[PDB]
Amino acid sequence: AELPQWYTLQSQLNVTLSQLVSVTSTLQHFQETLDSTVVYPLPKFPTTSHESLVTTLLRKKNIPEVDEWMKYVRETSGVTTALLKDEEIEKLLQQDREITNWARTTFRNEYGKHDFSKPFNVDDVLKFTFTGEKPII
Amino acid sequence: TVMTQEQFVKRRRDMLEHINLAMNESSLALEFVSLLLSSVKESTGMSSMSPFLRKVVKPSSLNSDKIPYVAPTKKEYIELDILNKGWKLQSLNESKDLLRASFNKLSSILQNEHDYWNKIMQSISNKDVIFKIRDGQKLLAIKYGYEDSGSTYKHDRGIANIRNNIESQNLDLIPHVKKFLRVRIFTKIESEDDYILSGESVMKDIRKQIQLLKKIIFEKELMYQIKKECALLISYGVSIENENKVIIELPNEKFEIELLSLLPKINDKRANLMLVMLRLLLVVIFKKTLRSRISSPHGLINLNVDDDILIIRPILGKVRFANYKLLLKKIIKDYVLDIVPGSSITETEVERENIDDENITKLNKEIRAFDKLLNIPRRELKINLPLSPNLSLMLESPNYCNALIHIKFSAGTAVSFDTTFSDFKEVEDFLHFIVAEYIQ
Amino acid sequence: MVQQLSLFGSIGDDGYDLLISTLTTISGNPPLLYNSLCTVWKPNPSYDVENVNSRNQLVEPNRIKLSKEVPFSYLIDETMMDKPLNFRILKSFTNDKIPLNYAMTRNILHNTESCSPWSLQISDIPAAGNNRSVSMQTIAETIILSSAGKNSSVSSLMNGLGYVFEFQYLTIGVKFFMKHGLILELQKIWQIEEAGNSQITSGGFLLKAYINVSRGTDIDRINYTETALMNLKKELQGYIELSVPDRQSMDSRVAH
Amino acid sequence: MQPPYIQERLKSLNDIETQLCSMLQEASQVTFIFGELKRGNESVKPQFENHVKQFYERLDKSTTQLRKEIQLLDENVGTRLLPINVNKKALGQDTEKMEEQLDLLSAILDP
Amino acid sequence: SNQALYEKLEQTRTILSVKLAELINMTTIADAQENSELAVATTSVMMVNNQTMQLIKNVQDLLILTRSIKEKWLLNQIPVTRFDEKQIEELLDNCIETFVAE
Repeated sequence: AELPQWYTLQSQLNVTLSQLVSVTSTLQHFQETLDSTVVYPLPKFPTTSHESLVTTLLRKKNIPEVDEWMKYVRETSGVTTALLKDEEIEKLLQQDREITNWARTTFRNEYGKHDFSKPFNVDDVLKFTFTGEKPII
Repeated sequence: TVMTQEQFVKRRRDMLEHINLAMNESSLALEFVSLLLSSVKESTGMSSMSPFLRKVVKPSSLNSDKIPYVAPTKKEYIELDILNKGWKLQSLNESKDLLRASFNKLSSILQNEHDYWNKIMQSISNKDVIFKIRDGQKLLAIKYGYEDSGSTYKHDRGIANIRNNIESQNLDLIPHVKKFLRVRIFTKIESEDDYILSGESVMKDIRKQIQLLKKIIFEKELMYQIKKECALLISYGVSIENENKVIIELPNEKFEIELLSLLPKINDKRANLMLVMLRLLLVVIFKKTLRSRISSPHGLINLNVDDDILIIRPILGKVRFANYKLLLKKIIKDYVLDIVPGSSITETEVERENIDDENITKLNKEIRAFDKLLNIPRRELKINLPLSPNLSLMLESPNYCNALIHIKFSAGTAVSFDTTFSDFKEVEDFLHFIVAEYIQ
Repeated sequence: MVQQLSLFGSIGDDGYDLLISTLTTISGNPPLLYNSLCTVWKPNPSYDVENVNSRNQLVEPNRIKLSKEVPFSYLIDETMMDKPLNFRILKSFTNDKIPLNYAMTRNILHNTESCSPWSLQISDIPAAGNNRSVSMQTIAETIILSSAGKNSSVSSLMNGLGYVFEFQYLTIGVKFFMKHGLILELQKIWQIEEAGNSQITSGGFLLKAYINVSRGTDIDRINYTETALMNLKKELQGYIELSVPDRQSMDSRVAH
Repeated sequence: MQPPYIQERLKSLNDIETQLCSMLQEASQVTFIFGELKRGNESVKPQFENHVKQFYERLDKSTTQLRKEIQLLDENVGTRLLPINVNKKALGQDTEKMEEQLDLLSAILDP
Repeated sequence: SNQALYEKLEQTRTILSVKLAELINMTTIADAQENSELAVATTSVMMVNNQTMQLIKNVQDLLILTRSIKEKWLLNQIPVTRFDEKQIEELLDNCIETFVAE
C-alpha cells in the first residue's frame, strides 16, 4: 500500500528497459535461423485433455490492443499503401532517410561548433618563549 | 492540476493490472522457450518451469525442424519501414506532449520558487540568522531569541519557521498567541476602601512579525523573571496571583503587573513609565549577564535571584522610599518644626563611587547609564537650627523594600550621636528626647 | 597547581580578520584586546647550586617568568588615539616597531616605591604520556601583589631569590572566552632587546587554545576538557590546523 | 538590506533556472518541428535549424553560468563566506531593545 | 560537497549535450538495424520512456543543484550610536521625577 521512494523504482524501470533492449538485441542479432525453425508438439504432449494448454503456447496472434494501436499508428503516418504505388513509397522513404541524414549532420555540426601558508614555526616560537633562543631563519 | 485519492487508487489499480498482464505474457513466453529447451537439454530449462506445469505435462514434449532459409520480400520491407515511420512519428508527438506538460509544471514551480526567494531577500537582512531544520523536509528557521544576546531562558528559545504563503504574497513565521504584559495602577480613596483603577498601560509584514515575536518572547521572559523575583518579596506585600499576574500592595496605591492576551486616565502616564522601567531593567539584566559571559571564562549560566534580577525591587523601592521620605518629613515637621521657632528641612542626595577594550567599556558605560535607577535610593535630610546644634538624617534602604535611618546629632551646649534605626517610632521618640534635651 | 591543557596553531596576517569573524560566530563573544609583558628569569650562573633539593630528589634549574598587563597607552605610537581599542588594532602591528622600547621596560622593572601586581609562573616540561591528544602542562602560579623597602624594584627582588634576568618579550593579542570555560588566544609576540625590538611571530599570529583546570587528579574533568579541545579542533579542522607542539619546545629548564 | 553581491548571485541563479526551464521549451519545439518535417513538410527546415542552434547555445550559456556560479561560491569562501559550517548567533539584540525602550521614553516624556 | 557539484554539473551537461542529438540520430531507417517489428516497437518505447524524462531528471538535478548553492550562498554569509550616557541619565532622571511625582 506504500510505494517505495521514487529513485529505487526509477532504477528498476531503467534496468527493465535495459533488460528488454538486451532481449531484442539478442533476438534481432539472431534474426535468421529463428525464422527458419517451426515448432510442433510431440505425441508425449497431451493433445486431448491439454490442447487448450498448447493452443495458447505457440500463438503468434497478439492481443487486440497492441495491433489496434499499431493500425492507429499506421494511419497517422500520413502515407499509406492502399492508394499509392510501391515505388512512390520507396522514394518517399529514401528522401525521409536523406532528411534524417541532414538532421543528424545538422545536430553534429551544431554540437561540434561548441565545446563539450605557514608564516613561522610554532615549535620554534614556543621554544623562544620558554627558553629564549631566537627563531633561526 | 488537482488529483484525488480515488483517482490515485484507480491509477494504481490500472497500472497494477497492466503490469500483471505484462508479467503474464513474459512468463508464458519464458515458459514456452524453456519447454522447447527441455527437449534437447533437459538440464537448464527445468529450473524456470512451473510446478503446476510439470504436474500436468511432462517435459521434452515439443520439437522443431528447419524450414529452408528464405530471403524476405520487399513488400513487407516497405510495410515495416512505413510502420517504423508511423511509430517514430507517434513517439515524437508523445514526447512533445510530455515535454510541454513538464515545462508547464516546471515553469509554475519556478515562478513560485523565485517569488519565495525574492520574498526572502526583501524580507531577511544579513543581521538575521537562519539555519536549516527538519520536520524531514528542509525548512528555513530564523532565531529571534535573546538567549545568545544576554538572556538566560531555556524554557522557550526563540525559533520561528519561515513559511511561504503564495496566496498572501508574504512570508509567515510559525513559532517552532499575542500576549503582551501590561500594568494597572489602582489608587485608594481616602476611606480605606476598595481600590479603584487610576491608570493602565497601552495595549502583516515580515519585519513587523519578527519584531512582534521578539516582543512576545521578551514579555514572557520579563513575566517569568518577575514571578521568580516576587517570591523574595512576598513579605513586602507582593503576591503571585495566578502565575501570570502579580500584585504590588502599597499603603495608598496598588500595582498589578499582569501578562494577558487580547478613556484618558490620570495615572496612564505612570503606568507606561513603569512598563518601560520593567523592559529596561530586563535589558540591564541581559547586559550584565552578557558582560559576565564576555569578561569571564565561566560566565553567568544561571541568575541568582537576590543578586542578579532586580526588576520590581528598584521601581518598588522608588515609590517605597518616596513614602518613607514623606513619613520622615512629617515626623521631622511634627517633632522639630512644630516645636522650634523656625527651621528648614533640607534634603540633599549623597553619592559615593585595567580592562580597556571597546566592548567591555561600552557594556560598562551602558550599565552605568542605568545606575541612577538601579542603585539603592539614598537621601540625607539635614535641618538647620538657630545657634550650635547640628542635626542630620541620612535615610537609606540597603534592601530595596527596607528602611534604615542614620541620624547624626551634635550640639555645642559636647554630645555627639551617630545611631542607626530600622523603624520610625524609634526616630519619633529619639527626636522627641533630643529636642527637649538640647534644643529646648 | 594548575594543569594547562592547550593546543597550538598559526595563521597568516592576511587571514586574521576572517578568523576573528569565524571565532565570533563560534563563540558568540566579541574578541577582547589584551597584552602582557613577560620577563623570564634564569638562575644565577655565578651561584653553585645542587642537583638535589631540600628533599633527596633531583631538581633541574628552571627559568621562571613574571607577567603583568602593560597599559595600552604605552603601546600606541601617537597615531591610534582616534581608533578605539578593539581587535582592529592588531592589523597595524606588522613590523618590529613597538612603542615599548627597552628603556620603558627597565623603568617598569626598576620601578623608577610600591610596584604593580605581577604573576610569577613556573612551568615544567609537558607530560610524555602518549595517550593524551592535547599538550598537558603543569603551571605553578602565584601573584606578587605589591612590594616595598629600599630594594622594592622587582629586578632586585628577583635577584633576592637567586634569579637573574635573561630575556623578556611583549605579547599583544585578542582572546575569546568561549563556551565550557575555554580560552582561545590569538597573539603576536615581540622580543624586547637593547639592540631593538624583534617580532618573533613575523607576519603571522600565534594561536593558543587552552583550558585551565585546578585539580590534576580529576580525570573526569581532564577528559571533559580534552574532549572540548578535540571538539574545537574538529570545528576548526580544514581551516586551521591545531596540534600538540613538541615537548622540547615547551621545556623551560636550563640546559647544560 | 542584503549585500548586492548576494543580489547578483540570486538573480543570476534565477536566470539560470529560467534558462534551463526554456531549455525544455526549445527541446519540445525541436521534437515538434522534427515531427512536422517528418510528415513531408520542408518549409520548416530553417526554423528547425534555428531551434537546434538556439538549443545548443542556450545549453552552453546555462552551463557556463552555473560553472562560474560554482566558481564564485568556491572562491568567496573566505572573502564573504564562512570557511567552515557553524550556526551564527544573533548578537546585539539587547542594544536594539534598549534603543527601542529609550525611544519609547523620549516619546512618553515629551509629547 | 562543493567538489561534487562540479562533476555533477559536468556529467549532466555532457549527457544533455548528446542525448537529444542521439535521440534524433537513432531514428534511422535501413533494410541501427530493424529487420522486425520488435526493434521498431522497442525503439519507439525506449525513446519516450528513457530519453525525454531523463532530460527531465537532468534539468531537475540542475534545479536541485542551483537550489543547494543558493541556500549555501544565503546561509553561509559572514556577519558584518544615538543615545549617549549623559542623555540617557537625563532621560532617566526626568522620567523618575515624573513617575514618582513627589
